[PDB]
Amino acid sequence: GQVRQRYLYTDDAQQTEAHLEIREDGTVGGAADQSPESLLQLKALKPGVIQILGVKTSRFLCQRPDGALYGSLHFDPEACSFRELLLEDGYNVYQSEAHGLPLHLPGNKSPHRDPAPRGPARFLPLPG
Repeated sequence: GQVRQRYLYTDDAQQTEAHLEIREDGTVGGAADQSPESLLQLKALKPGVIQILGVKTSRFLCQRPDGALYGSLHFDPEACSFRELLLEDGYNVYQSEAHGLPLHLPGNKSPHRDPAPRGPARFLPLPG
């Protein structure tokens, strides 16, 4: 079970049903329904650290220092690695261990202001 295939879906989408989707252009965001690009290969690097590679785009989902998500052709553990936080409540979350940057979908910066504080999006992986 070194690597598993699962779809990333969060309860935040409850307001607007959507699943994490990776664009071929390397961009990221939600989708109307479960799209092929929503399928991410969950790979385990080191105990507590994992990697995610989209099957459709064959791009490695990595977060930039700014905290934005984007697919990349090359592998970078400093940004393509995340710490898995498993809650007894049955919720799973991902965060970058490099700088402690939280994982979140892009476009969330709709407000004019940009507060430093930011809560991570709870994700519920679904069987691939």
